[PDB]
Amino acid sequence: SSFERFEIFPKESSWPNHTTTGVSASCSHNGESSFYKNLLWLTGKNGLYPNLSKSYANNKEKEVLVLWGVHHPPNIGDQRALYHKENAYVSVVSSHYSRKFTPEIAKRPKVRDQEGRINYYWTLLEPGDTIIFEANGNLIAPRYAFALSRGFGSGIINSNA
Amino acid sequence: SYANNKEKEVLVLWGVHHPPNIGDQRALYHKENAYVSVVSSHYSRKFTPEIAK
Amino acid sequence: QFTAVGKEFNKLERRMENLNKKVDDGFIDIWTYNAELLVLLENERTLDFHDSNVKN
Ligand SMILES: *[C@@H]1O[C@H](CO)[C@@H](O)[C@H](O)[C@H]1NC(C)=O
Repeated sequence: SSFERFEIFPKESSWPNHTTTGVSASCSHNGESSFYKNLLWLTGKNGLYPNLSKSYANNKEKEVLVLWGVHHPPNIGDQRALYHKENAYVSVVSSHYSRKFTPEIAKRPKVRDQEGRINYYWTLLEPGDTIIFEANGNLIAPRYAFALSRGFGSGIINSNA
Repeated sequence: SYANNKEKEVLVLWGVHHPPNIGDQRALYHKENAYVSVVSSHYSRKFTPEIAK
Repeated sequence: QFTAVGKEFNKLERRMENLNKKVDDGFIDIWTYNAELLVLLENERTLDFHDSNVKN
């Protein structure tokens, strides 16, 4: 019924000790490497991945849809090069959502010229609620959240008309 | 690792063993704490033995 | 009312998919049988109505 794409974590202020310039070849725009616009790939800056801690309190009088992801490097060498730690975690804590994600490093079949997948998770935040993101690696952090008010529960149509 | 090439769906079964006492685990697998990681493109789980009488 | 009769289920929720399919097929069966029988019976009633008008 009303959809608003807004900044939940502005890249300028939010992450001071992380490069947040990571790009991917599979996500290619005009021949240059690129990445998603609503998510930012975090990476260690100056050779370290400091313990992350972020909080967002909802005050939009609306439900807020938040997307994020967890990165699984293909080999242990990729994890060492990127996040500088063999074992990491991602804790997402809400009033009604709570999960811990652990990277699973494994050699996987090549799709889109990549060897290690990343998983995408989402959550809905109620008005007056707070969501906390913590990690020390493998976090594909949110950039833009989506404040929405649900309407008549419709569906989708696959068509070429 | 097993890569599917049968042009068909493949049903795979496995199991995880929980010894009754810590002595059984020590005798069998020689390690107090173990794990079982099953990783697929759409399936992913880690299992930890739970030893209890 | 406003409804969307299409649902999407993954590969670990086939009981739900078959329950939804059963609901859809049962509704289709009920509506088809009722509509066909109703049309037949009302056609008979309408022809009898015209016959009664002529006889009256
Ligand atoms: C960055 O590191 C400094 C100390 O070097 C610390 O005070 C600050 O909280 C860190 N920022 C984040 C976002 O972790």
